[PDB]
Amino acid sequence: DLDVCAREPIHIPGLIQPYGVLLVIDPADGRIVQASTTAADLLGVPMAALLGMPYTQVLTLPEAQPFAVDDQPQHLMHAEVRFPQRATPPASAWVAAWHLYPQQWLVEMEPRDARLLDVTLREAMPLLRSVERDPGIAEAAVRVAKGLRSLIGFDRVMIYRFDEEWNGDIIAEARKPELEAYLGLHYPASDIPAQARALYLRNRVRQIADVGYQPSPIQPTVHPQLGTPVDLSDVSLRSVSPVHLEYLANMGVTATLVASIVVNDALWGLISCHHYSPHFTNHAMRDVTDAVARTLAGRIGALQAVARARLESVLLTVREKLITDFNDAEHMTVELLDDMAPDLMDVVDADGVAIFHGNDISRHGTTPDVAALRRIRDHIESEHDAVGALHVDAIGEVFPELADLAPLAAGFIFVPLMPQSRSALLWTRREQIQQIKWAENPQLAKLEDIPNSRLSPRKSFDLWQQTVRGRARRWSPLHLESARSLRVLIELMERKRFQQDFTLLEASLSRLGVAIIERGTANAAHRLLFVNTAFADVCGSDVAELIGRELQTLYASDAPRANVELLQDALRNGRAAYVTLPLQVYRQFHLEPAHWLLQL
Ligand SMILES: */C=C\C1=C(C)C(=O)N/C1=C\C1=NC(=C\c2[nH]c(/C=C3/NC(=O)C(C=C)=C3C)c(C)c2CCC(=O)O)/C(CCC(=O)O)=C1C
Repeated sequence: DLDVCAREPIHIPGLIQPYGVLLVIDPADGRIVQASTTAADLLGVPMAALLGMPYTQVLTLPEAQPFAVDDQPQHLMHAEVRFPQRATPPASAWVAAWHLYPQQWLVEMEPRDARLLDVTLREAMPLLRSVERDPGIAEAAVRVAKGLRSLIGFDRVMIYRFDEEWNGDIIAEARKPELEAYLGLHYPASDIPAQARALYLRNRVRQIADVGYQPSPIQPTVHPQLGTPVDLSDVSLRSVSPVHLEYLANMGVTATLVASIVVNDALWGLISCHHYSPHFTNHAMRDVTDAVARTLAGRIGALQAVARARLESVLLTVREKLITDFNDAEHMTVELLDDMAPDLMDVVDADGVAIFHGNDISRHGTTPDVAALRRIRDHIESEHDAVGALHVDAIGEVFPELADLAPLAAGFIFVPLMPQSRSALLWTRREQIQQIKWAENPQLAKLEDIPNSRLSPRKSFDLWQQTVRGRARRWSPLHLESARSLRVLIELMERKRFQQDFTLLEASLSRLGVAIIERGTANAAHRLLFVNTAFADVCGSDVAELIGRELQTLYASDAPRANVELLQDALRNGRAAYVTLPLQVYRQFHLEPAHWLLQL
């Protein structure tokens, strides 16, 4: 309640959802040791008589049987269950699922079907086949929400995406026109506790048939000879926290079906179905919903793989241009930087870029004012894994003097392009509040609170807005690396500008393994000043991906060693080392001396 519920043990509630029946069985004699209150009317045997009876006397299993487990628990899927002690058979056919653990057996039973018609895999396959051919995550998510709304009959279907902090974003939505649109709403991580999140990942599909259900207590409560509560981590009939029930009741929601979106074994988000009237989702439709979630997750991870590859090639194109369009000599490395500005932003997913050249500042995306850009660099200057670049995700938390610049520079990446020079580069990101899709849902601004409520979508949207205030989406170590490797390449080219300029590079490029190595002037390290195509072919990396790299980064192969110190003493003094060692494959390293001429 209020705060303590963040660490509520929602897996041992001692209650179940009354639409089904649960039994706890002793795996050696088959005696029922514990049972839900709903077991007495279903099996037709009084609760007192039932507790201490073998399951074979009260229920019949024509299909799969329970078997003793030793190591990993086994879970038998839902199959036909009959009741021999009933005076009359039940109105609906019942189905049973087994959760077999080494010392305990759990049998959860529910009706085979709803008062609705069953949707099969065959009816779902066009949706599945379509989701697989969708061009974007947004298209795929919208298609699912609409699809799952038609297949299963839900009033609302929403797609959530979790951020790194586990905050939720309603990226897609499908609903009855009359319903309030929550698309574009974000909620804080605290709204779904870590155990709730863990169970959704574990369960795959989780339902709430009737929010206003009368909880069915597990009786006797604690195991008669072990004294432990029933762990319902795998039981789908598991009761829901009275906090969540209060949330849904305020909303008018009477049923929910939540399915996991698991991308690369991790929880990416969820599919949440909300009904405004009771809705039992049978085992067959739950299996279909599961198959729909797997397909959407499959597509996301595919579109996320294509996206990485796209970015990697864009990054390599800006590196290729930085080396080739610098060799013009009479063209500033800050001038072509201004032309590349949209690609510069893409490489680190920046909302804007500011190119510094003394007092001259050139803004490109969504960046603060020139006076605010001056303030940022000037405050950084006065302050004077391993990346040679300053970055922040919340400007006011690190530099409270610049706190008022959080709307357009909540997060930034600062790289001085020569610390000797007043030339630099500032990538910016706006605060998370700025990114709210008001356009995609004009009703969001107009979204009002539930009066008399302790919990609501309005309260949750406010809480999130409060938590992410003055903070940008965090910079990935990937995006962080790209910026340091750009600063390395820019400064290397800016050092190449005044350190022995020659036509020898053009003569070395023409001929066939060949690379020029800069000494580095007793600091940072010895880098690849220039490289040839054959050198990149033997290495495996690209000509622009290899220029700027370290000499130690070449033989990133740990296995050789032996020498290393013999190569380092020729680097630390400026002499020659004709020692052969492998790279990424065994090749000969022929170093010859300000700059070294290496070939392999
Ligand atoms: C003490 C912790 C909790 C607070 C605070 C609270 O508000 N709920 C808490 C506990 C649980 N939440 C669970 C699931 C859940 N909650 C939400 C919250 C929302 N924020 C929004 O803006 C909206 C809608 C616009 C909602 C619905 C959400 C999205 C979820 C995921 C499930 C769903 O979408 O229906 C749970 C798990 C309950 C269970 O047993 O299934 C707990 C315990």
